[PDB]
Amino acid sequence: AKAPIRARKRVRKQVSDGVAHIHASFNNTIVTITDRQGNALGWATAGGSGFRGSRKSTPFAAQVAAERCADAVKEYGIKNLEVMVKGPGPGRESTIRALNAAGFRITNITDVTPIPHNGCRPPKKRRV
Amino acid sequence: PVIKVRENEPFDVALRRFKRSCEKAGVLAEVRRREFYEKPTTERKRAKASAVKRHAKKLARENARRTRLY
Amino acid sequence: ARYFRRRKFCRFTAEGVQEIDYKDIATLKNYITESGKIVPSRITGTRAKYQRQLARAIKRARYLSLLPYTDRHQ
Amino acid sequence: MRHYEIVFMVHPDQSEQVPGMIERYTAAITGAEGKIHRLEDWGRRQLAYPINKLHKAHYVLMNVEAPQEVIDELETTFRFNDAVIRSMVMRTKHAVTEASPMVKAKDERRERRDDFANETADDAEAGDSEEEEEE
RNA sequence: UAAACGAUGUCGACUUGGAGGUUGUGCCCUUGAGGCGUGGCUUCCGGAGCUAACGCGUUAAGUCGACCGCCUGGGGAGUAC
Repeated sequence: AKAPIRARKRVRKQVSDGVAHIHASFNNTIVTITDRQGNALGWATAGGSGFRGSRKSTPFAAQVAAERCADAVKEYGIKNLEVMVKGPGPGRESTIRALNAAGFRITNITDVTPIPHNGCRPPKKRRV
Repeated sequence: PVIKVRENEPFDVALRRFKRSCEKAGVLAEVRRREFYEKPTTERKRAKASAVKRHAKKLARENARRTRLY
Repeated sequence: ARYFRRRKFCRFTAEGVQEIDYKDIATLKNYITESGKIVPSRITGTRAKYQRQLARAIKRARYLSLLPYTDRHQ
Repeated sequence: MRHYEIVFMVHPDQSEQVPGMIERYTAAITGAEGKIHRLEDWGRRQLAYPINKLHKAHYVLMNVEAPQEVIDELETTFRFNDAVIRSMVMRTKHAVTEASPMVKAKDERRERRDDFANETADDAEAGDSEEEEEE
């Protein structure tokens, strides 16, 4: 389970605000909102949204999550946001939204997926 | 997987999304997967495959159509 | 043209410099991307002997931190 | 003999300090029978990638002709260092003594143009943010 | 050691072409991401023609010469002595 009569009234840090980060893979999606100094204020995923196994890899979920991430950051008081997006999994404008929705806020879009020059790694997984 | 905006930057009401960016992606891929010396020409690049293919098909279609035959 | 040529300028369609480059940058803007990679010949019709020399450059730059290489740098 | 371009990047910061150190650099090759061809810089800047722990930064070239086995002395002079943060040599087939497109541009760029990146700003400023009297 | 590649020993002349790539280079009522000239290298298609056939085909597996290496059922076997 029940629940209170009630709810909640409340915030907490009231940050106004921040950035958020979306990462996601084949699987799953994690959403973390920061705050800003990098942080976090809330995170969420989705697996944590209750889907779960394989599902947590889906764009539905994630969009759920995020919505949830957010929420959560309602207790941390975002007004708002900017968004950084990573990895080959789900993404998106509808995943942004959700941020948003909630009423936050968001304009922002960027995303920042890592690309090394590479080495470092993947496996030869499985087989073909 | 979202497009960079940022140049602009849309409002919030709004889209975003348009045009997309230089995203998606890199070392991807070798993920999972795997490397080979010549096998990438059918594994992946593909195309070698193609290619005259399309010219083709344009010849075809002329054709067909045309004679239609189609 | 003819005994006249050169001039009459002829082209340079694609590429505008036909050279290695690196002093710059930007002309080399573009032949780079939003994720630090070079632009392939592909897309330009350059070219290539000048693709590459352009890229490189570009390489470089980046190895003089004048252009981005991954993304992240952008 | 080799003929060389030599570009280097100065910590911002030291950008007004290295123009009093050019003797260092000449040097190195004038001791080595080499010569200067380049001396320009460009102002500052932006990098991207920072060098450090700063994104800015001051670009200069000298560049020279160098003896082919004595050039490195100039590389070793930069690296020991610091500041000069970073430097590069190429490469010039006796080349290219002219610069560069940003000096040929100057401005048009800067006035206007633009740039893209950059750091002229910064720098500026710095007049603040920078002050030195020792070496 | 290799499916160590043209799956094709090295060298050289001759014998229909077309289309694409690359590069030293001739000239250019210089126009273009181009036009025509002259060599080197190269990829795809294919005539004559050869080949059991697939295939190869002016970079031959067509037309020819010199020098060199290899073959004479399968299994026993690149195994033993």
